[PDB]
Amino acid sequence: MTASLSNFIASLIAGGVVVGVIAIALIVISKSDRILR
Amino acid sequence: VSLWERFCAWITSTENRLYIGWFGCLMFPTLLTATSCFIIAFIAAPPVDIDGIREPVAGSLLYGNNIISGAVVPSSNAIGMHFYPIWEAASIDEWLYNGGPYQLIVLHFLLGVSAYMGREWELSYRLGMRPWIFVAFSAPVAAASAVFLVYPIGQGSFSDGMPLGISGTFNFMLVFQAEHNILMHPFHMAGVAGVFGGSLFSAMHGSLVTSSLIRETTENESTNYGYKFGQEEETYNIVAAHGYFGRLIFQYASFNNSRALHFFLALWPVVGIWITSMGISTMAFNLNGFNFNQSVVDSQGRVINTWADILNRANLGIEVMHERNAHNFPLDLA
Amino acid sequence: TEGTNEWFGVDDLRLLAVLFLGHWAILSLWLGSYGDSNEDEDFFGEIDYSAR
Amino acid sequence: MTGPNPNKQAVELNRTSLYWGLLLIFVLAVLFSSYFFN
Amino acid sequence: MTGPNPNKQAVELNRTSLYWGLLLIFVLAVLFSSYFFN
Amino acid sequence: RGLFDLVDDWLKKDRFVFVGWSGLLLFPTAYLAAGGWMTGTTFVTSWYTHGLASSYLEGCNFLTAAVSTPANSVGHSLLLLWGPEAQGDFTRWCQIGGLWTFVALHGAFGLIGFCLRQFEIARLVGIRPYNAIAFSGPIAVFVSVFLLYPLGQASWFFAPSFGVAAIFRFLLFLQGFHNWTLNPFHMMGVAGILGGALLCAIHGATVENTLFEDGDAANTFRAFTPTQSEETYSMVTANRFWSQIFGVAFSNKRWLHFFMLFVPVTGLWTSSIGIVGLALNLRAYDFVSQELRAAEDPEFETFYTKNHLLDEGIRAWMAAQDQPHENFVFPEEVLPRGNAL
Amino acid sequence: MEALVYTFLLIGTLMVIFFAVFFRETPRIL
Amino acid sequence: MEALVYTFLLIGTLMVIFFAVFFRETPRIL
Amino acid sequence: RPFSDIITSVRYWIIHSITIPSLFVSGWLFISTGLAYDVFGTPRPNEYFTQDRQQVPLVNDRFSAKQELEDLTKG
Amino acid sequence: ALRTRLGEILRPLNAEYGKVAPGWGTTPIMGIVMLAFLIFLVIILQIYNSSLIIENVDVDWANGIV
Amino acid sequence: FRWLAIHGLAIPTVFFLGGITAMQFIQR
Amino acid sequence: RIPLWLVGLVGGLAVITMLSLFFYGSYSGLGSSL
Amino acid sequence: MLTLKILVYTTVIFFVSLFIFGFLSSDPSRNPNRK
Amino acid sequence: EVQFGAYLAVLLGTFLPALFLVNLFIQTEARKAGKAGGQDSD
Amino acid sequence: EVQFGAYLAVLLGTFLPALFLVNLFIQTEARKAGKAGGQDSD
Ligand code: CLA
Ligand code: CLA
Ligand SMILES: CC(C)=CCC/C(C)=C/CC/C(C)=C/CC/C(C)=C/CC/C(C)=C/CC/C(C)=C/CC/C(C)=C/CC/C(C)=C/CC/C(C)=C/CC1=CC(=O)C(C)=C(C)C1=O
Ligand SMILES: CC(C)=CCC/C(C)=C\CC/C(C)=C/CC/C(C)=C/CC/C(C)=C/CC/C(C)=C/CC/C(C)=C/CC/C(C)=C/CC/C(C)=C/CC1=CC(=O)C(C)=C(C)C1=O
Ligand SMILES: CCCCCCCCCCCCCCCC(=O)OC[C@H](COP(=O)(O)OC[C@@H](O)CO)OC(=O)CCCCCCCCCCCCCCC
Ligand SMILES: CC1=C(/C=C/C(C)=C/C=C/C(C)=C/C=C/C=C(C)/C=C/C=C(C)/C=C/C2=C(C)CCCC2(C)C)C(C)(C)CCC1
Ligand code: OEX
Ligand SMILES: [Fe+2]
Repeated sequence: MTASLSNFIASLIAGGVVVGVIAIALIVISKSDRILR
Repeated sequence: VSLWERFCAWITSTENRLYIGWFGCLMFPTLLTATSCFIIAFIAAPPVDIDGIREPVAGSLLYGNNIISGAVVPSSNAIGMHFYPIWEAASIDEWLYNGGPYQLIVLHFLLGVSAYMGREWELSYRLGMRPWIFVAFSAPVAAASAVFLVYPIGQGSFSDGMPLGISGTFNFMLVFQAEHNILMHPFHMAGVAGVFGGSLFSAMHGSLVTSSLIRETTENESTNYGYKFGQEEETYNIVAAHGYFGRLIFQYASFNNSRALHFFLALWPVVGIWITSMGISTMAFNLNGFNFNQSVVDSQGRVINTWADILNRANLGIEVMHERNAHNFPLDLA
Repeated sequence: TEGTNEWFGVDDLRLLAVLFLGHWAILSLWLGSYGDSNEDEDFFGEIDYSAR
Repeated sequence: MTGPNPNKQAVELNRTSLYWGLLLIFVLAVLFSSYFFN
Repeated sequence: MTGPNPNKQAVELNRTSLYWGLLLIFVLAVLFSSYFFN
Repeated sequence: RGLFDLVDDWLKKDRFVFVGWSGLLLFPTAYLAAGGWMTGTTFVTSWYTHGLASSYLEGCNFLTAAVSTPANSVGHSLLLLWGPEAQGDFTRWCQIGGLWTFVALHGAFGLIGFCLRQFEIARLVGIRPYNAIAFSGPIAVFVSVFLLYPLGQASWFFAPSFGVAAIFRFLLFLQGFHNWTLNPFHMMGVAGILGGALLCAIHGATVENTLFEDGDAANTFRAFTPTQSEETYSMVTANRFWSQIFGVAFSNKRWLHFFMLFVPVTGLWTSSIGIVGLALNLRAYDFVSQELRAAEDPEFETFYTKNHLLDEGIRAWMAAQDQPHENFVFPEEVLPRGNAL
Repeated sequence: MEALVYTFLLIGTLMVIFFAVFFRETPRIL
Repeated sequence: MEALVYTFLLIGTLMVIFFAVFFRETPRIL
Repeated sequence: RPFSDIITSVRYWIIHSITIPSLFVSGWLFISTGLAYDVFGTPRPNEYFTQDRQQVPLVNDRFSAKQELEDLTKG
Repeated sequence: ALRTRLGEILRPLNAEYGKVAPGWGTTPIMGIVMLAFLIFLVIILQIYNSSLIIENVDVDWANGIV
Repeated sequence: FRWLAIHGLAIPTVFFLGGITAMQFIQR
Repeated sequence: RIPLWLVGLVGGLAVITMLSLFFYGSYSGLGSSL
Repeated sequence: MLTLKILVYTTVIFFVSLFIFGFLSSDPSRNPNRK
Repeated sequence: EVQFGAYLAVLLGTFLPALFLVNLFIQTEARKAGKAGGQDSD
Repeated sequence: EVQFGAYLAVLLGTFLPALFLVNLFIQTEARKAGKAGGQDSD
């Protein structure tokens, strides 16, 4: 609700999408590059 | 049959406990005299006029010192570069006052270390070894002769030589910083890279052998007892440690050759200390390191400070305080 | 007298008789085996294994 | 009491590792004495 | 060297004689301390 | 089978650079510590924090450039880009010295992520993990100098800046103000660094000089195939050499190569203990028996009391320009000069 | 009185160097 | 400072009395 | 594909004969157009000192440090 | 193998050894707690560092009641 | 594909060297 | 196909044009103390 | 002091002469290859 | 005022001879465990 | 003036750990003489 508290939760959301776009890209490519049995 | 041949057969015998050799004919008398005078001069030796201003600096244990502060003091500024043996001193009391035993220890040290180096050659000849361990030992011989011999020569006095002690070493390093700026000199830079690199590749090679040891013991006894001495089987999977470091950085940065690997461990430090010991040598003749003081200016022309200007103000503090009574004139030419 | 320009530091005459009797006392030992040998015997090696 | 422990082992120290551990203590005694006496 | 000495023996000290010799030293340490500190 | 197994099989696949699980912590954080240093030494100045020039835009070469520590007014703030100091602005973040904590924090999670890399590769190859334990040595020097040393001090300002000459003043700042060379923890650290460089120069030069004849060529590097079971150098000869030169020698290759691990690493652990004791200003500054005697006897001089007068020159002369935040205005007449210098 | 301890540490260190060189456990093949 | 040594000698003496009674080498026939 | 087989191929040098000068000149123009002084806030040689401020500028506040650098960079 | 009276009471606490829940189990419940406890440590550090300012929370030596 | 592995390190490096050659010709 | 030693030649003298350019601007421009 | 000095030049050129006449004593032939 | 060399007299008069008598007991039990041949001889 | 508790620090810092390392060597040689069964095992 302050300047410092509102900016921190926005960084927490921004810290979620940085983990997110790495994770979402990693699941999709792990489907295509599976190893033959 | 002759007396000389029965003496050459003994002095070059590898069947002795310690190989003596022909270099030991002048290694052992030199280093035992450098030793037996060092133990006496470190324990019981009166104070020494080092600055030549008749202000005697205590350096031994009986005159109130410890392991850290006690030191064999270098010879006087009054003597300087002159050879000062015992018989050219008219009493031992006049010898010990003016920095006597610093020249007796150092000159019998540099002869005994340059003979210990040739002795490492000689036994490699008589044992069938390829010869060049003594070339690797040239790197501390270069550095010992740089601070005890070459730096007193170019500065013109043994009083600028290195004090044989522990606190005397740091008196030597700091005064050498203010007067020569060794840290900016690229040969101290090339040997910090020699011993940081040397301690890297030591602990990097010693870990990859110890990582890939083969099972020869149980979990109760020691790891080291899986090596029987003189065995002919290889004691670690070298393909395993190659595949590890071949994935830890990348594939092409790994030595599969163990001979070229064990050569690079000998190259990197020794070349780093050859280059460094010729940093003290070229700074013995006042060819100092870099000097970037007042190098960055604005368009107005005012000096903008850098990190070298902060480093300069540390050098100016040691320069105006070293040998605080010995100077009389505005420039430390010595 | 330190900075005198005297040969091998030989200040007095007595120190010469020390030097000559040091090199010669071992030279005479050395000639007891390697002296009185044939000075005319060669080899086409890099290194000679002639005798004691 | 109860029975004898099957986890009894023996302790070893060869002559090599004696001289390491002696020299380790004396060199640490040389180094740290000057500071302790102050 | 020469051969192995046939006069090698072994030294023994049972658990009984340990406690005698420990108590001997501590009681002599209790007794003579007060005089040494003076 | 599952979703976790497909991701586990993809990361551990043989490829050019091994990624693994630990590459998700290493490769983002190490790329930004390195790139934060190359940017900060090229573009970002130190004109507002220290009052220096530490960039390539400002004429500094490779030696006098640095990523510099922030101001003393910042204190120990983490200086987040979104934080109360920078407030989202990139340009004001760089001028306060925000890249330095950016380098140090993402660098500290690179050394975490690189040591986890050495546990992961050793488990897949199937070896003992002594590389990851020897690398804990350099972790204890980064943490206890770049992190634990400014935390005990007044702010991040008293930390080493990430530049070549900026380390060099930190070497000089630590002698005058702390007497770091007198500390027995540096003395046990120099014994490991110069002792570790000693061991690889000997083991380098003894293996290479007891090699066997495995070929007719004069080059001995050619005569080694990697998968051979015969040892390539005579251990019995090398023992017989050093037993007569030096008097005592290794008779155990397993003990030798372990001893090449113990000596360099312990010098980084013992020297790391002392620098934690200088965050608290618990320095080995003086021998009081030397100091009480030199006060009562104005003739007693050692080399040790000579080093204190060299430290008054470091404490007085550089501290005016060292700490511009404190505004030391020294007169000319308080600065300790010697005679005629 | 103080320097007596320093001397005993130094010559005591040189004792265990003497015993390590001459009374070393001599390594043997087989 | 002086009485600390006397106390350590006394309770140290009572330790070896404790170990001698309870951890004694129990004598056995045959 | 092996690395040394890539850089000796012609098709490699077809692509990277355009991309390297188009990226090196963009690193030139990033400096010569005066853009790098404004992104990173580095002083030009004209503007270390100003007409008013003749001393060394320092930040002297924890929380208004952004506002104080708005002061010291206008003149 | 010596039955004691206190050993008989505690015996059902040690009688299980190595029974597991088959599968992934309560592992995704744990990670949501660990993600939460990571955010908790970040917040109370930034309060302490004065890099996260909360209204009517001042990190300074306060008058505890005497 | 390894085009993302090299060019994350080489595309910056040529860009900064485009700036370091420009700073040699900048004067006061 | 290009011979590999031609590649190391052209890139190798390209580095010398980069390095000696950096030692040039130690004596001119900024940081030269002129 | 001129009595000590005599004693040193004895001891120096005793061992220096053992060094000089050591390598003149067919010293390359003292190897484990042959003789 | 006490004599400061008495701390060295007592605490080495305790420890040095008492640590001696411990050693003769430990090697006594090691020889008995050495001959016995089971689980501890090695 | 030196600290009189430093004599107790050094001389017990020498003797107590160094007499410890002697004991581990004496019982090592006793176990080796214990198993060997000749003239010294007892
Ligand atoms: C995985 C790699 C990694 C790691 C470990 C870090 C670590 C760090 N970075 Mg960094 N960074 C990274 C990658 C990484 N970074 C990348 C790729 C970039 C480029 C964009 C940056 C750019 C960057 C900047 C610009 C800054 C940092 C900063 C920091 C530090 C503080 C950040 C903080 O407080 O976290 C807060 C965030 C978290 C604790 C994340 C927690 C996530 C929780 C568990 C889940 C959140 C879920 C959420 C509530 C719901 C989301 C919903 C949505 C997904 C739909 C910290 C050391 C700051 C710094 O060091 O200042 C000096 C800073 O200014 N980083
Ligand atoms: C004979 C001289 C000598 C020697 C051998 C040493 C030895 C040592 N000193 Mg010392 N010192 C000396 C003289 C000496 N000193 C003198 C005269 C002074 C002046 C008073 C000092 C002042 C001094 C200080 C002030 C400090 C030391 C420290 C140290 C230790 C070095 C720390 C280290 O290994 O860093 C090696 C570096 C690391 C381990 C950091 C980690 C390295 C990372 C992993 C590298 C990652 C790079 C990565 C690949 C990315 C690179 C690419 C990128 C660039 C693009 C070591 C014990 C330091 C210390 O004690 O620290 C504990 C320390 O702080 N010394
Ligand atoms: C798509 C989006 C979002 C856009 C953004 C773009 C983007 C994705 C960018 C990200 C890309 C990114 C930055 C990734 C790159 C990854 C990367 C490389 C990051 C790390 C950063 C970095 C600074 C790395 C460089 C540092 C590095 C690792 C250097 C390696 C050093 C090196 C080559 C050392 C070799 C030394 C050496 C010769 C050692 C051998 C000698 C030695 C004694 C070893 C011991 C030994 C060796 C053996 O061999 C064997 C046998 C045995 C017995 C043995 O004892
Ligand atoms: C008597 C007088 C008057 C003395 C006064 C002296 C005085 C002024 C003070 C000195 C006091 C003093 C000694 C202070 C030291 C204090 C100090 C620095 C303490 C260090 C203490 C310590 C705990 C340090 C921690 C770091 C540490 C563990 C370092 C150890 C360094 C060290 C011992 C390294 C060993 C070096 C060593 C000699 C190795 C070479 C081994 C060698 C013979 C190789 C043999 C060999 C090699 C092969 O490769 C192969 C293949 C074979 C087969 C083989 O055999
Ligand atoms: C005139 C020249 C004649 C030679 C001079 C003799 C001086 C030689 C010094 C003896 C080293 C004794 C240390 C025992 C050490 C000991 O006995 O180790 C014995 C050890 C033999 O190990 P092994 O392979 O037998 O061990 C296999 C397993 O049993 C491991 O336990 O040899 C080494 O590893 C020593 C190599 C490092 C040598 C360390 C030397 C450090 C230098 C000395 C530091 C003290 C100086 C303090 C002065 C104040
Ligand atoms: C900061 C930051 C960032 C960024 C990051 C990155 C992306 C970076 C990168 C960067 C990089 C990564 C950089 C690089 C650089 C490089 C360089 C610039 C190099 C140079 C080089 C040189 C100069 C060298 C030299 C040489 C040669 C060439 C050869 C011979 C040898 C020698 C060594 C001499 C971001 C966005 C996150 C945001 C936040 C902050
Ligand atoms: O004598 Mn020893 O230090 Ca070589 O600089 Mn000049 O001289 Mn003295 O002053 Mn500074
Ligand atoms: Fe090796």
